[PDB]
Parts: sequence; structure tokens; C-alpha cells
Amino acid sequence: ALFFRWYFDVTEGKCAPFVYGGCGGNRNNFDTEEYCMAVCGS
Amino acid sequence: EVCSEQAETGPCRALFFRWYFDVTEGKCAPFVYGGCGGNRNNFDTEEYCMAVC
Amino acid sequence: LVHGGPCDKTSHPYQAALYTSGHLLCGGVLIHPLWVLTAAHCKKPNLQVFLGKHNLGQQESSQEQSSVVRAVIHPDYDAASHDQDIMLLRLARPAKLSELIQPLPLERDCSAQTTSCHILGWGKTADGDFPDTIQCAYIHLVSREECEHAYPGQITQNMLCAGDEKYGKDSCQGDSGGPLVCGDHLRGLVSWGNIPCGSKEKPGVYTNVCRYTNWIQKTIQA
Amino acid sequence: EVCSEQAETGPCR
Repeated sequence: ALFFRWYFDVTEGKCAPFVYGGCGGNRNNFDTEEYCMAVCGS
Repeated sequence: EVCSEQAETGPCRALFFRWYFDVTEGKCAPFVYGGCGGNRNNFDTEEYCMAVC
Repeated sequence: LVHGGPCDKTSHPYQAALYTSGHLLCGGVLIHPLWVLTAAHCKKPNLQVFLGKHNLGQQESSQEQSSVVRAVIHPDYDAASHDQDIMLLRLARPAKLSELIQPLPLERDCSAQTTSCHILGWGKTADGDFPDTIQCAYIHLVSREECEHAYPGQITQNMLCAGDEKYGKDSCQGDSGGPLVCGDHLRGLVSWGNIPCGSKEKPGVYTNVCRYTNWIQKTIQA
Repeated sequence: EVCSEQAETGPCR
């Protein structure tokens, strides 16, 4: 499937969206920008 | 002079319902207008098309 | 969409259909629960947005319908030259997301190198028929130089063009505002192209979405 | 360290 998810982009220095398939992958994978940023934002 | 030009869809890819004067039918008729360009045988309503042509 | 074929049912959750007086006027792209991106030349009072649709002839349990409460045409849009052919539409309430309704990330980098893309929509097909089932086609970006050579004096930095020289896959009437997707990002919006539709001789012209990042963000948080 | 890993669409895409 095509889920709108968030990941921390090192070259942007902030979280950014990406399409997630729904299974597998890694943990740089967040359902909201806010949750992404609380884990990765500083 | 305007009313005998062909109906022009134009370059844009939209699906507007417009009106043009058909010479062979002598009435106004619908056509698909792409949303930009075209010619002036292109009216928003059937009434206005016939008021002019 | 000419010389394409029907999409898989779960592969276009970001596609919107814009309606006026009960008929398809253009496509659109859900980019946020509240906002659909489309082409500026699709502007029309009292637009209706359909999300989650695949087959326009059937009422579908996955579909959602909304009136447009704000239409934001780009301030610099020039209908005469197609420049800055982009518009944002705010829905009446956030869309309820599923596997069939889901926003698409924007391409933020105009230097992104992916050239394999695809287009989709309910526009006119090769037969001249308006299909009920959404059509898909894979096409490739063409160089800025080959774009200029195709339409001398018409291609700006706010435009992108794309096509297929083998079969001429291309957007057509009804596809405007729909997505050009490259690498799972919104790279462009259907804007304009060759008369007749078909990209064997000249590619189709798309609005260059990466140029409007800041304009889109500031509109959405207004 | 998880924040430095590449975005992975995974195999259900």
C-alpha cells in the first residue's frame, strides 16, 4: 500500500514525508511529523 | 465570421463544457474546451451563443 | 489519458476528481488532509472534490465528497502563457484517510534525478472516450532543452515536460491538475501539451511542483 | 542513530 509517513532527513535537518508500503522497513518511520520530531529533532 | 470557425479545445487538459455555433446545424452545440487558448466561437451558455451567432 | 490502461485499485489513493455541475472538470492531488493541489486553469466556482474514487460511474463505499471552501490560484498565474499553472483547494473538513485516500509527498528538490514517472486520470482516451475507470501510464521526464526545442519560447522554469516516444502516452482533456508521480513524489501537475493529445512528437507540459514548496506551505498554514 | 537510517518503503510497496 501507500501510506503517508514521516522520516528524519539528515540533509534537511528535520522530518520529511515519504511513502511507506505498510510492512517491513526500519524505525525511521513515524505516523506524524510531531512524533518524528520528538524522537529525532534534537 | 467568428461563428464559422471550428470549435477549438486548445492546449490545456481540462474538461469545460462550452458552446459553439455549428454552421451545418445552424444552431449552437456543446463542445469540450480545454480551459485556455482557442478561439471566440466559445460561449459559456447556449443562450449567449445564439444571441451572438 | 491516451494509450494508457486502467490503474490498480489501491495504487492511486492521492488522486482527486474535481466536479462541476455533476461532471468531471479536472484531476487533482491530495497533498494534505485538507488540501488538494490542481491546475490554475481548472478554476471554477463551486467545485466539488471526490476522493477515494476509481470508477466514476459507480458509487463507491471508499469515496468521500467535499465542497471547496477556499481556492487559492497562484498570484503569478498567466493564463496566456500557462506560466505558474497551479491552484490549491481547501476541503470543508479533513479527509478520512485509508488505503484508498492518502496524501502524496511533494517533490521538494528541483534537482531530483528520477526520470521514470507515471501519470493518471479520467481524461479522454485514445479512442476519444471518457472512461469510468481511472487510467495509468508510465512516461519519462524529458530534458529542459528538448522541452524548449518542442515549444520554442514557451517553456519556463515553472514547467516540466514528460512523454513516451514509443507509444505517445500523454495526458488529455480531463486530466488537468492530476499528478505526475516520479519516485513516489508529486513532481508535476498536468497542464497543457500537444494538439492532438499524444507525446510521440512533443511531450506534455507539466507544472513544476518543486518550485512551489514555499508557496504551498505558507498557503496551508495561513 | 535510527534517525540517520534511510527511508525504507519496505516490501509491501
